[PDB]
Amino acid sequence: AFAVDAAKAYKDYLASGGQPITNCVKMLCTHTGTGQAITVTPEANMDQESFGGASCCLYCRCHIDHPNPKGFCDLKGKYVQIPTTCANDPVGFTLKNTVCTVCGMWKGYGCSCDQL
Amino acid sequence: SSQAWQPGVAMPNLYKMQRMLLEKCDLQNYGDSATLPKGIMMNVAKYTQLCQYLNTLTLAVPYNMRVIHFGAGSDKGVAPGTAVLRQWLPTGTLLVDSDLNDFVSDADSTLIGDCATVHTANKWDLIISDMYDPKTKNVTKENDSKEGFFTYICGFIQQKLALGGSVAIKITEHSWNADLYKLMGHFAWWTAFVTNVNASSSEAFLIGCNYLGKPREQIDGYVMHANYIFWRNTNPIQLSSYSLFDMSKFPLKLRGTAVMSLKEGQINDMILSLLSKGRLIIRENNRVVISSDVLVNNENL
Ligand SMILES: Cn1c(=O)c2c(ncn2[C@@H]2CN(C(=O)[C@@H](N)CC(=O)O)C[C@@H](O)C[C@@]2(C)O)n(C)c1=O
Ligand SMILES: C[S@@+](CC[C@H](N)C(=O)[O-])C[C@H]1O[C@@H](n2cnc3c(N)ncnc32)[C@H](O)[C@@H]1O
Ligand SMILES: [Cl-]
Ligand SMILES: [Cl-]
Ligand SMILES: [Cl-]
Ligand SMILES: [Zn+2]
Ligand SMILES: [Zn+2]
Repeated sequence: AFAVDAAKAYKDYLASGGQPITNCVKMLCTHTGTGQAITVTPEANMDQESFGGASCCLYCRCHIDHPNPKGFCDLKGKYVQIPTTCANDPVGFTLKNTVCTVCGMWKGYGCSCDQL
Repeated sequence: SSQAWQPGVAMPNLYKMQRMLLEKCDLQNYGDSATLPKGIMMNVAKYTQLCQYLNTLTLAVPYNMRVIHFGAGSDKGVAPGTAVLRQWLPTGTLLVDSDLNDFVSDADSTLIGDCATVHTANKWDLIISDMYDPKTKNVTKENDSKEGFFTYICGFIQQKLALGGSVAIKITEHSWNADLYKLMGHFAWWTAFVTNVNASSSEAFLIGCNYLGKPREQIDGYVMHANYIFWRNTNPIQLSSYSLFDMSKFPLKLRGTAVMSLKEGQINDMILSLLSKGRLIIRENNRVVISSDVLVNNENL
């Protein structure tokens, strides 16, 4: 019944003033892309930065199993678009946020499916 | 002049044709650094300009392309170069990378250990190596052709590089190998490319374009490295990050290059001509299987 909870550990470490994980691999791109959250190639728009996925995954970076029962990683081998204002902590951002399964945008950072 | 707006500078042909003696490398702008875009690593910028230059050559780009990347780990535990290669290569390209120490990567498969422990059943369309030991930067000792991972790379090319494939191998003043220069003569074209972001370094990427599996021209590797250092010594390259800001044409073009299985007897001049133009790859198209040799030891008592 014991499983280490790294997501909660990083969240608390952040709340208590810890330096976010560094050396997330930021890509050069046009910044005229679709803006979607996780893509097979950099897709940052004017308000985002594109990163290599594995370097932004808490589980990859910490050498710990992925919460997926299959161990599969949502980020490895892909590229994650981070809002420029949050690019100081890509790992924290991808951890705390969710991708809209309809439009592929970050919930609350581009997803307008719930607007009327 | 306009060199500052290119991704880098390639060794001009006339310098390849000289018979220089090896001298110490003395770069005018040693120690200077280019101004990278905000928050961009040197290695992202370096690999980006490498790929931008590779876009100007006649690379074979088949469906289900196979690329292997040696020396892919940084001291930061991540793989910046691999991330650029995967961005550059067409989506779906099989990308394997390797390094001595553990690192997290976006490659489809990653092998940890000395490159001599890496084995693959299949052949490859593109080999990238950034392998380097900084303890070769000893100026107080003579600068001879190095072996180590260069011996592996030379054999890996001759054994596991598909005809028509290409390579880009990192060298420096002291990190070089004569047989690798000689192997450049087994491609339809070759050069030593210096990225504009790292122009203050004796680093270059030895690029072999379209592998032919036989000597097209005879190259003395000791002379050619001396030729390279002479070029570097007499041609200051202006550090520049200009090309990093235009990525609109960055993706490698999926040329759909044809892949055939052929036998040494069937390689005629029509074939060799197609290979030389980046229009043909020769290898089997089976599944890609790799492995890392593991030494077993019991240290108890
Ligand atoms: C190890 N190594 C070097 O040392 C080196 C070098 N190119 C030039 N040099 C230094 C430069 N130099 C310095 O003082 C530097 N701090 C910066 C500067 O002034 O260029 C003094 C100068 O007399 C010449 C030389 C050779 O000594 N390359 C490629 C290299 O690999
Ligand atoms: C500076 S690093 C590569 C940087 C990396 N390409 C990047 O984009 O950040 C040079 C690498 O060469 C690797 N390497 C060097 N010699 C090797 C050898 N014989 N076998 C396996 N790996 C080697 C080193 O471990 C080292 O990690
Ligand atoms: Cl970490
Ligand atoms: Cl020669
Ligand atoms: Cl063959
Ligand atoms: Zn992961
Ligand atoms: Zn949505």
